[PDB]
Amino acid sequence: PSSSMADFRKFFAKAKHIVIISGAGVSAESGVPTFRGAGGYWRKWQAQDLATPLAFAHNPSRVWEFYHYRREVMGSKEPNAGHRAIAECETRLGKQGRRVVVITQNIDELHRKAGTKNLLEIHGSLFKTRCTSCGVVAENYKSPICPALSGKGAPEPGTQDASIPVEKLPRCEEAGCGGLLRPHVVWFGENLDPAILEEVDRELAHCDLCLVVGTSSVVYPAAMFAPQVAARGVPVAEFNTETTPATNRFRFHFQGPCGTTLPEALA
Amino acid sequence: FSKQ
Ligand SMILES: [Zn+2]
Repeated sequence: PSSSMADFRKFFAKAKHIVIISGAGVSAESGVPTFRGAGGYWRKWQAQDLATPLAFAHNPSRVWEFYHYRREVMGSKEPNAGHRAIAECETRLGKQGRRVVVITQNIDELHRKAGTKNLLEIHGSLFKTRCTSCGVVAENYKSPICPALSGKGAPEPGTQDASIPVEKLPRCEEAGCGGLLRPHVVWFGENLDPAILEEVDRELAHCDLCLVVGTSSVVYPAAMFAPQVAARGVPVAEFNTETTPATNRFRFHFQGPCGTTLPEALA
Repeated sequence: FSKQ
């Protein structure tokens, strides 16, 4: 793909409806641990182990300890230059009658923290719960989410499992349910929410410019979105630290940390 | 479609 920031800016000047697809690179640039890279472990596990239906059916306490840790660490994490440029872009363009939507695979809500309003969280959120009995989804920001998790979740190898009985894990407060809650996070092997996918498809069908930022383009179906925008003729620009399997499918590729190249692109 |  082309490397010309000058040509990208010419499309941006005239774009009325911009889709920005963001991946784990945006989050890593805030120091958010995602436990996906080689070497990135919580105790003896990675996300490929614990962000799974298997892990929750086998040891829901361990899964909750992992997500509790991840919730607690967010107190120390802030949006980075890429989040801020993306949020400011949406605000500035919205005054002009131009739409910016963020479709994120990240679950840490840093886009919302930076001020993004038009946000589709395709893999859910660390700060939502889903009831495994009634299916109700709820926002939840309480530290700790339940009393038994107080002080739990430490990441050091050799830390003992909390082995919290299921009744002391987070429970549904819907009158008459009390089922076991799980994080409202899409796990590996699970289907994304069709309603969210419908909203994604609407934005992809109407946008006139698409950016793919900070993602390896190896997790599906997300890695397919920006490929299908290119089919209607719409330009796609990739901002990532390295080429990906999907790089050659795009009009532009800008190498570098997201927080370095995005502010220039969206100014 | 499912998450890879
Ligand atoms: Zn329930």
